[PDB]
Amino acid sequence: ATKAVCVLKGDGPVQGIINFEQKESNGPVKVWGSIKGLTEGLHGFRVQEFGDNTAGCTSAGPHFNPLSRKHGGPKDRHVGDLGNVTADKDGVADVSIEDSVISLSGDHCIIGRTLVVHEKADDLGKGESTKTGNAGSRLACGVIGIAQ
Amino acid sequence: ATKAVCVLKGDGPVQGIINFEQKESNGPVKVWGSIKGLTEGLHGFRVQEFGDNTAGCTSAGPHFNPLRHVGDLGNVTADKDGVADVSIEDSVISLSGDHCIIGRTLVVHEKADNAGSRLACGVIGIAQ
Repeated sequence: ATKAVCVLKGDGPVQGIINFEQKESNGPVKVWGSIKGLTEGLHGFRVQEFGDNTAGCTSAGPHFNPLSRKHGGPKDRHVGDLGNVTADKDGVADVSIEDSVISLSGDHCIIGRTLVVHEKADDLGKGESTKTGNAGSRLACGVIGIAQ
Repeated sequence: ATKAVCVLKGDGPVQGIINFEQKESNGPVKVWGSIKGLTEGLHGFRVQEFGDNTAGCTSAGPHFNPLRHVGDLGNVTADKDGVADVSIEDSVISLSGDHCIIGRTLVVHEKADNAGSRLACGVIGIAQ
């Protein structure tokens, strides 16, 4: 099985570790971990095209969107649209997602790209909505790396 | 991908940006950039197997060597100011295939390529 990991870091309190696992190339990717330092409530969660962090999250580039589609929800979407995570009253968000569109191999591979958590909720393109989901600024991010 | 980039950072003052470009599949990879905050002289320059920086550079795993070893990028050289300018061509590493270094960790060592501790590291990301 292929595994990956990402350390999310920002310019404030926001930080997290997110794990990825995919049993088969054609199968779903399991995404799990936690993010702290967040405002209570919903936060956009997505993969950007580039794993360029030379300017923090500002350099992560466009949304990961190989098929040139409109922004949407994970169940609708760009390959990078992973929906929302929810933070509790202590600012801690549990991440537990199973997604069949991202991958750890092939054209939808996200290894080497940037994972980002956003300031606001991603409207899933149901609101700029069909672009960035109106999720606001990038709070923290990291490059997705190969793991064991 | 035809280009990759890595931001090196550590617990100390060592920091750098390293670029990788491979315009042709399976072709040579150009490696260039600058690393500062080092002691004057030679420092081991390597790619580690895993892009896992959950425990800083200590979680990056063994040097990349599927099965010189692929990850062994020799040395960079810091001047008296502590700056190491990098410009290398490497035909062993790659941005695809069995020798792909995307998603793995780049590291700079305390001493020459016995290399001592990992002063700084970062995950190699897709740049273009």
